[PDB]
Amino acid sequence: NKNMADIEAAFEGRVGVYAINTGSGKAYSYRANERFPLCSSFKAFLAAAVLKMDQDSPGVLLEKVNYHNRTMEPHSPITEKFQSQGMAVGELAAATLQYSDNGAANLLMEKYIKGPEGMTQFMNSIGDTKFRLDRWELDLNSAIPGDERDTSTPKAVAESLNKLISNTVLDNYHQEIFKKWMIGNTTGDNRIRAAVPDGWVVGDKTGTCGKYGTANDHAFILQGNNAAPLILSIYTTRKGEHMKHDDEVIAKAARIAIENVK
Ligand SMILES: *C(=O)N1C[C@H](NOS(=O)(=O)O)CC[C@H]1C(N)=O
Repeated sequence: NKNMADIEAAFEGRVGVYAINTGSGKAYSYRANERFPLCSSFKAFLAAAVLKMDQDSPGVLLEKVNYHNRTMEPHSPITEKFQSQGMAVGELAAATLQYSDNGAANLLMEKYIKGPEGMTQFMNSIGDTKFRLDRWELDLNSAIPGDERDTSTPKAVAESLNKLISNTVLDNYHQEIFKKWMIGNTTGDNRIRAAVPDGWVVGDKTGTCGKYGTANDHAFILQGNNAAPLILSIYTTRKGEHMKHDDEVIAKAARIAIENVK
């Protein structure tokens, strides 16, 4: 528990961590360039791609999407609620990020982003050449060791998140929406957020494949007093198909990474 190698050994699996202090440049890396399953964590970038489409076509966020005749994907807490009358594109983006909504992700990749291929192209176009999304929900969650489908690296995820808040892709209006969505994420209280002092503000997106004990979290962290953000990216997976994940391992890794870049 005092260092990342000991956390990983006791977890019995693979832990990948990249953190950077965007003010000082201090970074921390542990298997930062190895591949891990994305699970739900791509959904933050999907929401950002929808924001960019609206940036490039003002009004997209208010277009309405109807899906009355759909069999809703498991883990669709918002889209199942609104099925009777549809949802605005911007609320689908908010739902897929803040609630990890699976229906919202597939709907947006069916009608706006051009499938998993289009998701990958968006990431590629901002300079992320590690990210690949290959399949739809929920098959993208298989998390098979050695399978590079639907994977990225901890460092690539961190760097892409930084790009999305550092004026390289989204204008300041759309960046602010993206950052408010991340800060309002509902699913991360037991991961990176569990490692930060009260008073710091965290915007994060989690992922939990349900296979191979695979779970992750990436975030920007605002210490306050106008400090530049910390970026943290933490991915884990294990060898056995039905092994369970462990939130506390991610939180322990977060404490180490924060200590080394703060
Ligand atoms: C994403 O990985 N998922 C969607 C949903 N949210 O859990 S999450 O916040 O950790 O991402 C349920 C688990 C998982 C899935 N089975 O799709």
